[PDB]
Amino acid sequence: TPSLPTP
Amino acid sequence: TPSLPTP
Amino acid sequence: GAMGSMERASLIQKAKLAEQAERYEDMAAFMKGAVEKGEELSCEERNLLSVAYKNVVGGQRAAWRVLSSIEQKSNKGPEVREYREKVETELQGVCDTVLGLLDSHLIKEAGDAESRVFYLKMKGDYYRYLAEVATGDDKKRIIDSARSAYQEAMDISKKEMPPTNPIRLGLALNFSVFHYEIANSPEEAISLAKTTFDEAMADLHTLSEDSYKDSTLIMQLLRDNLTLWT
Amino acid sequence: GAMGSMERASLIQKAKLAEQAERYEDMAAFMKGAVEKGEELSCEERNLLSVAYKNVVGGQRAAWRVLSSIEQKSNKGPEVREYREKVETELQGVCDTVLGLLDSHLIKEAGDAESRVFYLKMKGDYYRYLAEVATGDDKKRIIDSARSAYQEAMDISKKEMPPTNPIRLGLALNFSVFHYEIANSPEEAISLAKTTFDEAMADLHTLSEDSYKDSTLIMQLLRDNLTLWT
Ligand SMILES: *Cc1ccc(-n2c(-c3ccc(OCCO)cc3)nc3ccccc32)cc1Br
Ligand SMILES: *Cc1ccc(-n2c(-c3ccc(OCCO)cc3)nc3ccccc32)cc1Br
Repeated sequence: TPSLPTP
Repeated sequence: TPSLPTP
Repeated sequence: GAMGSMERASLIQKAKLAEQAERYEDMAAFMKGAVEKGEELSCEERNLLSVAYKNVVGGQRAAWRVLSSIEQKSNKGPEVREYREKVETELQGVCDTVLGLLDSHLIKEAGDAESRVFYLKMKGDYYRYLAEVATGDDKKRIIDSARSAYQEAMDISKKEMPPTNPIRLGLALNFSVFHYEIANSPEEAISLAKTTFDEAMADLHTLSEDSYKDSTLIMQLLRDNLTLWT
Repeated sequence: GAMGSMERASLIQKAKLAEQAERYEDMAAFMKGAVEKGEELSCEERNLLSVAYKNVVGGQRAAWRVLSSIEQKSNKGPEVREYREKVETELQGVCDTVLGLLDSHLIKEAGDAESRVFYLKMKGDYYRYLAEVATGDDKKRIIDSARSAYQEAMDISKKEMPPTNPIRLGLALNFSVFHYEIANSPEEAISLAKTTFDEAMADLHTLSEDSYKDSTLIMQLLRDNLTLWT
């Protein structure tokens, strides 16, 4: 599952 | 200008 | 150590250059040097630290997953396991470095909600990455360390920050991922994401256009996970 | 040094794993270890060496160009120049490492056209990368070293390989780029690309479907450059 992405 | 790419 | 002779301002400047050059290992080393100067970090500096290490460990984690998959399929000689172990140890070392910065002494000096929540979220994240590769006697303790950090962050964020605050939102996103992927608690994960989304939606009316854009970006990630999980 | 205790076969195995994990620095270290075992490299191994170092230096070059552009716009304190210099020195070190492998002792032991051409092409490429960042007393000599390597490779390739051979084609592509970007010789670059393309086209009839696909891929890159340059 996706966590907070980096820019 | 582009040279030979890597795969 | 190695950045001890460079000015704090120069380290921050070079971290920004390294970001533009996509040199994230350098970026992280510069930011580690800046933290080790002993002063508190500003909001922008906190974000530079986070971007640098998240890019470094993100590459390591991706490599680890590739190698772990090959290893699992294999179950030939010791090489897959050895190289998986090599990447794992390097990843563990980066997580320990970040955790060490947080413990010496970023968290203890962080008194404002925004900084304290940010650092505790990071602490949860890096214990989470340690948990992803853990298999020994201390694995439950690693998981609990992540949980404890995220829970302290959540408690402060709920008391001190609006429901739309991007840090509060990102914390909830990542704690929900902890629940789903690490703690074997998908229902808790779904509940947390849903409640976070709904409470943020109800507070959007208070925001400027720019704040709205920031909050809604992260809300969409919550919604994306809810869609995947349900 | 550091790979001295690992079996050659294990180094090659781990280079392939590193490629799958997109760990190109590790890949290059593994391949350096393999070369240092002192045996000749097979075709597949030669390509692993090439992929590893081209990915490493390709990242360095991209970073260098970003930083050089910022530096040029700046012309503030010494930090942009210092960090550009840091990346430059690291890039130079990687080029010197590759050139050292070629000189000690890959080229001298390479007797077949396919291996000798491959290594001399690499020698030209890495001197070319050195030339891209060169500004001192030895810059003309660096450029001539690239030229000399490419020219020896060309002479063998024209004598010993069909015009469609992918190494012959890639060599011509990169030597044409040398002419256009380094030697200030766009007409030579265009001539070389055009003649190479036309001589390959006329030999496609001799190929299998798989060989055809390989040759035409590189011909299309020649054509793409000709389109850009004319
Ligand atoms: C953990 C964390 C949460 C929030 C921020 N952050 C943001 C922000 C980050 C990512 C966003 O969307 C990603 C998907 O498009 C949207 C906003 N904005 C901030 C302003 C001030 C402080 C922190 C902020 C960073 C991080 Br590391
Ligand atoms: C320098 C060099 C030239 C050719 C090869 N190579 C190829 C091959 C490489 C790249 C190709 O297209 C790239 C754009 O799509 C097409 C073919 N095929 C080979 C077979 C055997 C030996 C070398 C080969 C490698 C390199 Br490093």
